[PDB]
Amino acid sequence: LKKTTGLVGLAVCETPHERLKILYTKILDVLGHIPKNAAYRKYTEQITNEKLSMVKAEPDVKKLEERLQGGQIEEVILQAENELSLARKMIQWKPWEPLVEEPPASQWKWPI
Amino acid sequence: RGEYVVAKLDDLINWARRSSLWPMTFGLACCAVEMMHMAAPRYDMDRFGVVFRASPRQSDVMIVAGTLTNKMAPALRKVYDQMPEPRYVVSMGSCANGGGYYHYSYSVVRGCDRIVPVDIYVPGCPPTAEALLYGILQLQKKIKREKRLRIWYRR
Amino acid sequence: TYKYVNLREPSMDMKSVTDRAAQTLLWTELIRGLGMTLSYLFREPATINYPFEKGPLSPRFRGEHALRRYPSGEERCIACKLCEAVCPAQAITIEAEPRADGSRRTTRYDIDMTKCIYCGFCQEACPVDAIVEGPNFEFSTETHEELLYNKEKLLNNGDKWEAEIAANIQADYLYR
Amino acid sequence: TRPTVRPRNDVAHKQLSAFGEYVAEILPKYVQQVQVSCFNELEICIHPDGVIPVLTFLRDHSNAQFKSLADLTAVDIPTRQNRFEIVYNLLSLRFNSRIRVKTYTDELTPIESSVPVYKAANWYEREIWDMFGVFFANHPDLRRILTDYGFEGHPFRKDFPLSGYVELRYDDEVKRVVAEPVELAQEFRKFDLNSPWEAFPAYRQPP
Amino acid sequence: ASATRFIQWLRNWASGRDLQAKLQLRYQEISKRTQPPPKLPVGPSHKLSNNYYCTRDGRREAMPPSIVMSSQKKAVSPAPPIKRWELSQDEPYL
Amino acid sequence: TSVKPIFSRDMNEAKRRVRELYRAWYREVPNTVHLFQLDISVKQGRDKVREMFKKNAHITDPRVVDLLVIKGKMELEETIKVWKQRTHVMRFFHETEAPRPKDFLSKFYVGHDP
Amino acid sequence: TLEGIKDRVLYVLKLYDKIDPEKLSVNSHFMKDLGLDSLDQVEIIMAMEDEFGFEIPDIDAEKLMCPQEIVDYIAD
Amino acid sequence: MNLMLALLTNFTLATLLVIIAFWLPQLNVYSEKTSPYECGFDPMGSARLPFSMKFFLVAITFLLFDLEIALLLPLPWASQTANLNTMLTMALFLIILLAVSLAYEWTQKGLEWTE
Ligand SMILES: CCCCCCCCCCCCCCCCCC(=O)OC[C@H](COP(=O)([O-])OCC[N+](C)(C)C)OC(=O)CCCCCCCCCCCCCCCCC
Ligand SMILES: CCCCCCCCCCCCCCCCCC(=O)OC[C@H](COP(=O)(O)OCCN)OC(=O)CCCCCCCCCCCCCCCCC
Ligand SMILES: CCCCCCCCCCCCO[C@@H]1O[C@H](CO)[C@@H](O[C@H]2O[C@H](CO)[C@@H](O)[C@H](O)[C@H]2O)[C@H](O)[C@H]1O
Ligand SMILES: CCCCCCCCCCCCO[C@@H]1O[C@H](CO)[C@@H](O[C@H]2O[C@H](CO)[C@@H](O)[C@H](O)[C@H]2O)[C@H](O)[C@H]1O
Ligand code: SF4
Ligand code: SF4
Ligand code: SF4
Repeated sequence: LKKTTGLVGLAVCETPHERLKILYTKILDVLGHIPKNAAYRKYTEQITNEKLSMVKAEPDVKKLEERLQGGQIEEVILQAENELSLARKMIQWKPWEPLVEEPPASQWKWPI
Repeated sequence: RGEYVVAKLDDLINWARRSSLWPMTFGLACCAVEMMHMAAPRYDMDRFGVVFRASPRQSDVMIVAGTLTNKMAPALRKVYDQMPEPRYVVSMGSCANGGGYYHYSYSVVRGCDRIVPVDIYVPGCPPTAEALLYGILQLQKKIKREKRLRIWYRR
Repeated sequence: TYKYVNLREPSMDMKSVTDRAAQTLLWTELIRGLGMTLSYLFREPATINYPFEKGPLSPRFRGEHALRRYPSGEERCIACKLCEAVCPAQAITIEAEPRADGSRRTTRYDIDMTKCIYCGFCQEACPVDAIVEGPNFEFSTETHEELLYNKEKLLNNGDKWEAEIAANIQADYLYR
Repeated sequence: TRPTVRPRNDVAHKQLSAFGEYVAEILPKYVQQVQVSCFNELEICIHPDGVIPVLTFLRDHSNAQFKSLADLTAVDIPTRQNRFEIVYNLLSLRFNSRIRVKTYTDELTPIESSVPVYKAANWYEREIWDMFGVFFANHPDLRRILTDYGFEGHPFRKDFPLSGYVELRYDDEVKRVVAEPVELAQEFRKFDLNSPWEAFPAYRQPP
Repeated sequence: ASATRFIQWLRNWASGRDLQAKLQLRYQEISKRTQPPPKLPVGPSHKLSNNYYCTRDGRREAMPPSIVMSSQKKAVSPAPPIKRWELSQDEPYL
Repeated sequence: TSVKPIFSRDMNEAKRRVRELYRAWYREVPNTVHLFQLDISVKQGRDKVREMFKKNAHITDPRVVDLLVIKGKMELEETIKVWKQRTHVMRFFHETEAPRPKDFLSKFYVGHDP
Repeated sequence: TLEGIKDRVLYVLKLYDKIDPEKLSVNSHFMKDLGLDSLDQVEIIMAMEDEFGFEIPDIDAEKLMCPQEIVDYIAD
Repeated sequence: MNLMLALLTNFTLATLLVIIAFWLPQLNVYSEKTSPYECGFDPMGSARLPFSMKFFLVAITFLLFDLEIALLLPLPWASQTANLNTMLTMALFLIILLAVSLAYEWTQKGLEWTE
């Protein structure tokens, strides 16, 4: 087991495989309440399932870290927690809805 | 003779004051880096009797080493007022001399001599450490010329 | 590649533990630091004896400004105002008119030395090597007004310093 | 490889374009324009209502991870009815990438404070308020940061004069530093530099 | 350089280093303050032919930004994930 | 004409914020004079506060009123915490500036400014 | 102590110099009769908070426009 | 006498130096010069406001420990006693109880400053 993650304040996780399975499964559950055709759901389910596949099929932490390309396994756990927090927030924002308002005529024209 | 005595007494106090100049630990911007290089071993301002002291109550000279902004102006005037007399101001660098590169800014004082009286103006941006040392030695020779007791005698 | 600056595990063999106990109780690493300052006490100091000795400089040094002449004595400046246009500080002020012999010459050429940032752009911009920054850095004054140079002051600087300025330009003009 | 010409990195341009429409697909409620410059910088132009949703998504989404707010600034363009353009420059360490998010506002319209997303944004928003007068809603502590105490105006606006309106000096009668209308011994000399000949045909605007 | 032998020994011992091999005061190993004149090279555009400016004009190749989307399939990231750094083989631990 | 509010939804709500700010300034003047050791009286300080509120009496835009109140609160905070110095407090009284008469003739004699 | 409040309140309105005591009555409206404006009224309300030593919210304060209506208010 | 003469001379010499220091130099007193110092800006609040003491418990312990040394300083004289068995036992006893009290205050976190 790792003695240290190397990043100050990031504690080493004793059970990273199970923790990742909990988090990705939670992320998928939250996406279920997002509309099917929302691009956030389709993309996040796709990339979330890839990580869940890699955790299930790879028992060694170091070999799993190489597959995930997310840094330390504790870094990957934190990213999963961040994605789960974003998915909940997305439900109230509903950014899949059409553009709230067009900008004025020359709002983005440069040079003036 | 009274004149001979006050002439010699002027030399003593003038010698003591210029031989023991303590600048206030006061720096503002880039010019303070060259001021740091005057204290550094190559020039060793300490060897002339020039020693930094933090407290204005224990300072004889204010070296305005850098830009004076409007927000800073009341503070600079405050610590100048809090220096016991006699006290001297050396203006270092274009910013302190007259605004320099920021002369036309809305936030800069166009010369520290709008705020305090200035004894010596050291030109440059920044003046070399040697140029500042030349300015300090110029201040010393100004103090050497003072005639306080001679003028008092003829009052 | 990276390296760790502080990720090492002290050994726990009795000799190493005692070595550290002696360090803690006998102040061995503090005594060691005293040795370093002692060695400096007996090193020759780096101080130079200003003003009898001077810090080294190079021909490119940017100091007090000066207006130069041709060997005949005619002014090099022909009032093109390139130095005035480039000056980052707007330190230069120029007026010009046809001279009594028709020459294109300045009637005003001021440098506010309290505005100037001693950047040397003016001498880069000058097409005739008229305005230069000379090697003088010992010209601090007792009044602000003494640092507002007009054309007479700048020409006097050129006449005062031309011997050094010409030699400094000779050493460096092939890098320009 | 012409020696004096900056080389083109086409791989980055393709990668940033792909991610550009990736963000537009996911946040259509807010994204108004996406562009990639010829030196491979991706800019996302959004409606101001989407400052928190867009920034939160870029920080938190697993395919973005823009964890660092490199810079937050404003630009004043007086000819626009929304004269202030607010610019977020973000950095992604995971993907070694940068992205710029831009929105807009006017003198009287507040922008949501993004401190809840990036704690770095605290002082950047104080600077924008100080120098441009843009108000940020729900800022924990919004006040001047750069200008003098009691300073009036927002200096970085294009119509604020370079030398301001007041200057300082010490007045012996009142024994304090005073502020008075600005007079310059030498007025700043305005230079008209632009050549009357077009330089870059590629950027010509239609007549 | 002018220190006596005993003084050199004393300060060598005190510091634990041989201080005479790397003195911090400069003597004669520094360059002469007068040098021969240079003869600097020219650049790649110094030619008399095949040198039309329009073929070497970087500014006129700059283009307005490509509009990807305006308001007038696999997930992607801005770039591939960053490769993990390797430990130094010069000196991994300080 | 549909715009995002700052705080107040209408001038009636805005005027409430103004009154609360006026109370805060009115209460603070005695503290400012005492703490800063000013040589003006509390009446002068409160008259000046009234003068500053009066110059903006003609505003009818709730968003503009809200921004004036926000700045008023910031100015008050600078004073209460002695971030301002005596020079900053006294700048409201323009003590060192000579009167500029407003009659046509007086301007005519002195220069070209209208 | 209703009877005494009509004296306390009128005691304050007399100190506030802008008021003319001859023109002042327990029913004189601050705006129309006494020639005051919103900020003067606000200042009056602050003086009342001192004598009776309690806070009068703005929602409450704005309704008090005559010396009488304050007395009715203090009673509660 | 010698002692009182020596003390009087020292403190008179110091007093004369202060008298010269105040009456010899030229003075120029005004309000800003004599204002309290705080790095250029006016102080916020009186310097007489309470200043919390985070080592208050060590300070009280100092009183108790400072009296122990009054009990110990006679030890050089007590060592001249013929009854050295009792004296050595009571000397060691007193110092140990001082050490025990120190160890108690240490283990109970009395020597850590309040945060
Ligand atoms: C370890 C202790 C060290 C002690 C060191 C003692 C210092 C030894 C050197 C003494 C030099 C002589 C003193 C001159 C310095 C005076 C300060 C000064 O600059 O004033 C300028 C002033 C200048 O005054 P002024 O009239 O020209 O102008 C000032 C007024 N305005 C501001 C309007 C311009 O000189 C004097 O006023 C008088 C000078 C007299 C010099 C003779 C001094 C006599 C000493 C007796 C003083 C009476 C009090 C008794 C003190 C104890 C006596 C020893
Ligand atoms: C026959 C039986 C015999 C029985 C008796 C035997 C007794 C002898 C054996 C006992 C041990 C002997 C040494 C005791 C000396 C005191 C040691 C000591 O107190 O050092 C510890 C102290 C704390 O060090 P620290 O690492 O910070 O903390 C420890 C972990 N808590 O460390 C420090 O004090 C740091 C001090 C910092 C300030 C130092 C500044 C000066 C350093 C240079 C001084 C050189 C000494 C010169 C002395 C001159 C004497 C005239
Ligand atoms: C928290 C409570 C802690 C209490 C700790 C008490 C510790 C006391 C330890 C014993 C100290 C004295 O120890 C005792 O000293 C006496 C004399 O000094 C010694 O006595 C010895 O010297 C004396 C004379 O000097 C002779 O009379 C005697 O014949 C000889 O044996 C004892 O041999 C020794 O046992
Ligand atoms: C007869 C006199 C000589 C005998 C020594 C008498 C003094 C004894 C001192 C106390 C001894 C035991 O009491 C003390 O308890 C605390 C627990 O908080 C320990 O203290 C602990 O935290 C402090 C602060 O970080 C540090 O000292 C140390 O890192 C750690 O050990 C001490 O290591 C231990 O010494
Ligand atoms: S004068 Fe030049 S070096 Fe000195 S503070 Fe100003 S800009 Fe910096
Ligand atoms: S050195 Fe620079 S700032 Fe000074 S006059 Fe020349 S161009 Fe202007
Ligand atoms: S650039 Fe040279 S020639 Fe032209 S105005 Fe300046 S000094 Fe004169």
